[PDB]
Amino acid sequence: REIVHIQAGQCGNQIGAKFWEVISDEHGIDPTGSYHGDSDLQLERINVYYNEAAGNKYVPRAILVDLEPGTMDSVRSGPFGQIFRPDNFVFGQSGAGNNWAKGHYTEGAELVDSVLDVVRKESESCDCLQGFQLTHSLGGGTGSGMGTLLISKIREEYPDRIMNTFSVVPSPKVSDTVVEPYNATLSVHQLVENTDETYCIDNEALYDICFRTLKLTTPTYGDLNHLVSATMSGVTTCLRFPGQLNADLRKLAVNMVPFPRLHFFMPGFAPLTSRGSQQYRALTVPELTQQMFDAKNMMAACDPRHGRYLTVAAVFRGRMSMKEVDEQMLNVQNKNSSYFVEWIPNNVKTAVCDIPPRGLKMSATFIGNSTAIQELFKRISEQFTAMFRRKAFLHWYTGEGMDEMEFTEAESNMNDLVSEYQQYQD
Amino acid sequence: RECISIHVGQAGVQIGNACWELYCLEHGIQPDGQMPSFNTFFSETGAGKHVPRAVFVDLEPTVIDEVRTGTYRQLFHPEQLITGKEDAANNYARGHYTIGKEIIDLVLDRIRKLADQCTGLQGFSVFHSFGGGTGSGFTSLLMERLSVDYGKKSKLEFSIYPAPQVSTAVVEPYNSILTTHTTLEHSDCAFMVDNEAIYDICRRNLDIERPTYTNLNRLIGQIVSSITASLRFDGALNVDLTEFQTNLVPYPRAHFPLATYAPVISAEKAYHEQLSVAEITNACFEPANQMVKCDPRHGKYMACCLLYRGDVVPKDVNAAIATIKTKRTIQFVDWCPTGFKVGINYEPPTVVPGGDLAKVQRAVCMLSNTTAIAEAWARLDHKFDLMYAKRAFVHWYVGEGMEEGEFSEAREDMAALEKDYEEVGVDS
Amino acid sequence: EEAPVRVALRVRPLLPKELLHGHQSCLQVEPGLGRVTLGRDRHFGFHVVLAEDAGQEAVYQACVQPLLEAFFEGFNATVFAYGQTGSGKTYTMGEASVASLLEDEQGIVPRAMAEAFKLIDENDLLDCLVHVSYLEVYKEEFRDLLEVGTASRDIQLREDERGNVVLCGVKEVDVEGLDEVLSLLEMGNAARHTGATHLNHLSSRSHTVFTVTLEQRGRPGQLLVSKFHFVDLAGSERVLKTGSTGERLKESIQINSSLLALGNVISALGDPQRRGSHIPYRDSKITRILKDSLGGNAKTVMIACVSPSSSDFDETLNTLNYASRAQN
Ligand SMILES: Nc1nc2c(ncn2[C@@H]2O[C@H](COP(=O)(O)CP(=O)(O)OP(=O)(O)O)[C@@H](O)[C@H]2O)c(=O)[nH]1
Ligand SMILES: Nc1nc2c(ncn2[C@@H]2O[C@H](COP(=O)(O)OP(=O)(O)OP(=O)(O)O)[C@@H](O)[C@H]2O)c(=O)[nH]1
Ligand SMILES: Nc1ncnc2c1ncn2[C@@H]1O[C@H](COP(=O)(O)OP(=O)(O)NP(=O)(O)O)[C@@H](O)[C@H]1O
Ligand SMILES: [Mg+2]
Repeated sequence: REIVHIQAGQCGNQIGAKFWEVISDEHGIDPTGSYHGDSDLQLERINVYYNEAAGNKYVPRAILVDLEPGTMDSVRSGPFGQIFRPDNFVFGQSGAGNNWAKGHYTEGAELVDSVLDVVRKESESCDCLQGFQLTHSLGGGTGSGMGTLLISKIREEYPDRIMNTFSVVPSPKVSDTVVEPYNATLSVHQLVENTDETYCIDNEALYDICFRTLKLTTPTYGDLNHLVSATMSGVTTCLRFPGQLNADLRKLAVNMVPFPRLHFFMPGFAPLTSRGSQQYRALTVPELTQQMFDAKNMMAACDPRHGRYLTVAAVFRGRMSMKEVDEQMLNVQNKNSSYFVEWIPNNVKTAVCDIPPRGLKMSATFIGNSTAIQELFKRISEQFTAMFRRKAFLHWYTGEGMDEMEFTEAESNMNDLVSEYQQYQD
Repeated sequence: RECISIHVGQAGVQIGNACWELYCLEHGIQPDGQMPSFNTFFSETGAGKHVPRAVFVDLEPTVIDEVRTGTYRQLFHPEQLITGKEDAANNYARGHYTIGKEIIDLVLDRIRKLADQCTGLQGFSVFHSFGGGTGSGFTSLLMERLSVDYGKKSKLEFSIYPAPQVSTAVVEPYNSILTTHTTLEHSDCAFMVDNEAIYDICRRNLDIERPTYTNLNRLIGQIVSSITASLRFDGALNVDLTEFQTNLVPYPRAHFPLATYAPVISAEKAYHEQLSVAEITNACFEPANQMVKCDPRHGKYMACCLLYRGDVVPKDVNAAIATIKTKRTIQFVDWCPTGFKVGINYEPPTVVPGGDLAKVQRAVCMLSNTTAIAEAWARLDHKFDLMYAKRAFVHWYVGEGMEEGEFSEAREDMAALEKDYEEVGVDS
Repeated sequence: EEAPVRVALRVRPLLPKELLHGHQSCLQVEPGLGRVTLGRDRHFGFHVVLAEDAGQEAVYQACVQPLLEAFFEGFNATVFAYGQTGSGKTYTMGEASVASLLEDEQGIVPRAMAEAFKLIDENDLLDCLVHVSYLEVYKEEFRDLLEVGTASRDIQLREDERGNVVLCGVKEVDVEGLDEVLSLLEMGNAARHTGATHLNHLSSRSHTVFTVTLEQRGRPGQLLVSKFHFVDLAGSERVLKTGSTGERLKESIQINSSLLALGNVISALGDPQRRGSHIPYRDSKITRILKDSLGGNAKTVMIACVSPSSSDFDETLNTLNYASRAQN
């Protein structure tokens, strides 16, 4: 009944900072560790994301890893940093320089040992571990390499536990460093095997959402990460509270896996509206559905209407009846029958938690798996084949001792993944 | 002469809440457990308190402990609210085989204890689903065990059938079929109900726009009450569950009746009409009030039973029976000359505080074994077909220890069942 | 030019512990016409079937000899041992039985090794050297036999741009004399046993993998090479869901899942009827390491062994159905 959090690489680290802030505000926890809430329901399931320490204090089941001290110092200097206990801030004093080979293969093992020790200790301090959730980058060095190594090791230690993760995928239009496709490929090759499922989010789509739909002109990392955190909180708000149905992760896992190998998902969150328009709208089930279905609200940089949906799960927050939401989903499945696969009747599954998010009377999160996402993997392959053809700056990675064979195998596996998505697509 | 209550799966435990609220309100039992004032549902202590002969079981604690924190926490004994620590996650292998076999023992012991407390066990009721994980496999396992230990005792069940349109699990076909095998194997009389039909009924005849599970569950509780308290409380012509086995079973396999209730009327709709027995009896057979997404007119009828609550004179019952016999296109199979059973109780139906049904001076519940139900099966099978067409999701079950051979044999068994309904439907 | 993979079926002879306990050969072997019936009408067609007591050299000269021949075809040949626990597969490929009393104790492995060496005793013209690899997989993790131990992450599969299987991290031992062969096989068994965890009772827990590697390039240049595999999968204890229960049940569930994965793979060959797309190979290790063994220009045969009783009659049906569509 307890889940352990893991954040690697500056991106995922501050993302989880925002996320823990969200959860703390949820359960009414002060930035000092004292409880200040209104309902016992904030406390009833506090175990899922906290342990208890004397003085009525609560510790997040948190572990922070990096290769640079300043990032950890920054997140510690931010609000709710004191809520963390310093016993978990594990880090080196040398960056990986965006080198998967450096982070995963050679330099990482040092911090890997200690962090794995901490994982063991914290897990066994709890009663019944449910699973793990990760937050890191796929184009950078640390959050990719050490993330992969650590998740592999944990899966070795716990063969049957729930392994889910959120990882940011690069986009051609926001690419930062040339080594992006290589890290992407290796991270993907490891995730597709050592993990049960994954979520894909891109700064491009986030930029679009905050820019247009929130009518914001100066989008900071804060709001993008804020939305990601809202999604992550939604995906488990069902578990954290009494509800009607489907509060569990493994439930969603077996619901969303039409085949073992195809476990990539795009998330979506609603309602999202700039404050200027919030005086107009009427938050109902049809409105929420029209928001979530629209490709303009997909956290992944892929227009689903080019592919067809395989599986869809929708979780709702607030006081709502069943009949409305189910007939709404039925109508949705009807009007857009082209974007669904006949393989499964009723491609949509639902879940309803009884607690609304603070500020909105109701809300909705959506998770989808459709072959359309395969196009983004082309964004890797081509770029990959664009550089690997010339062996462009391959020398950096050869130095750490990784062979061409590994890139070759990863590329072949990615090809296989694309081919299987195209198989099931028709 | 006592009964046992079992609630497995989330729908089951919600049903339990509903029916127990209804009971305590039927007999002035304040939610504290006290009754400042009918002991087949409750065992009584010398303190003036009463305990319901019931058990609640599900592998995920949340709903159970919610019950433990609701109003009625003092009505139940902590020995009863048995819970696991990891749910079945919509997987027959997990609930039936992988996990539930680690809770089955304690609940079995509690059932056996409740039996020893009872003097004459007339039978028990079961409530669960065909779609959810916990309420699917674990239920099959428990039924298997009880059929080994007790046997001749009556085994009554209420399965919440997954609707063709409204659905909550990708594997609803799988769980449904795997449970269908076992309920053919060991159940006695199945009253499967669909959500959609209840939705239509309430949105049209009860006049609600936004039906919540509370309303459907209150309806189902009303149903089971009119079924059993009609005999536990005194009446005119008590017709026991054993007479149910006699009447509603034309053959050891044709034991799948459908349940219907009337009237379903709002407060305002209650006036602007005076309700005779004739009108309600006519209403009982319209498909718009049938609790299964199925067409009775299309199918043919084999057996029918009507139980009444309130003020009823047998002569008007005879009149209405003659009208129904002569008017409708109800094809009674020649293998039945007359399959009408009638039961009358004097206890008027009670209204739940804050409920959605107006108080009526007389009400009817109708049970009917008819071939039309076969329709529904085909749908699932066809749906199941497509899934088994690619063996999607099957990894999750072999990954938990099931055999595709079991899928095949289960499909063949369900095919045998529906084809047998077709055959016995064939007149000579 | 792919000749569809040939099939071969042998039946195991019963033990009195079943002979006097209601077990009888409900099946009906017919080796002359090459077919097997079950019950009274389930005549199935196999171009090669075997008796219940055909010698190890008998089954050898039956099927292995064409494989020893085509070993120099410059294209890989393979064979797999399929079926249930206690189904003689260890005895079928004839290994892990080191007594040398009558050479019917040990079968395919030592016989094939000796015959290969004797074919080397006569021809030593070109540049052609052969080594071997002999590992195990269990709990979907790798553990070599020739190696005493190594973390899973090291020993790995690899796929070249040419699209061929490669194995990294495994310990390599080249073969030069048959004594070396027998000793290494003995120690490999003795450092794995019926399984990684030896077994409850001495029969078929894990999946044992082996490979003979000899290059005879297309004639310093065009490297057209034929290799060979000795793969013995574990048992398929299906009806014993009521049997192995608890920790042993979890032990067996993973191998069961892998077997069903392989069955799903092989199924999609003779069934392109509805949208005949590509084959899902990379799902599991076994499927990966055998992908090369199917289609294209690689040569392969198969062997299955069932029990005479109608206890696992259903499992006989399953095996027969799987081996039926084994065309290509
Ligand atoms: N949506 C957001 N994306 C971010 C944010 N900060 C960084 N990023 C993305 O993540 C990438 C950089 O993240 P990291 O520094 O954690 C990559 P990594 O740590 O593995 O490299 P090293 O630190 O050199 O080891 C960068 O390309 C950004 O596109 C943020 O606040 N929000
Ligand atoms: N009649 C009725 N049916 C319900 C209710 N809640 C859920 N269901 C049905 O049961 C299915 C979902 O199962 P739940 O009972 O919500 O969940 P569960 O299987 O009990 O437990 P989990 O699977 O662990 O959530 C849906 O397909 C619904 O049709 C309810 O309050 N009343
Ligand atoms: N065809 C056969 N010839 C000789 N002995 C056999 C035969 N079939 C079964 N046996 C005997 O029955 C036992 C079961 O066979 P076994 O050698 O365990 O193969 P298995 O059950 O497939 N397990 P393993 O091969 O070790 O994975 C063996 O000890 C053999 O001695
Ligand atoms: Mg970084």
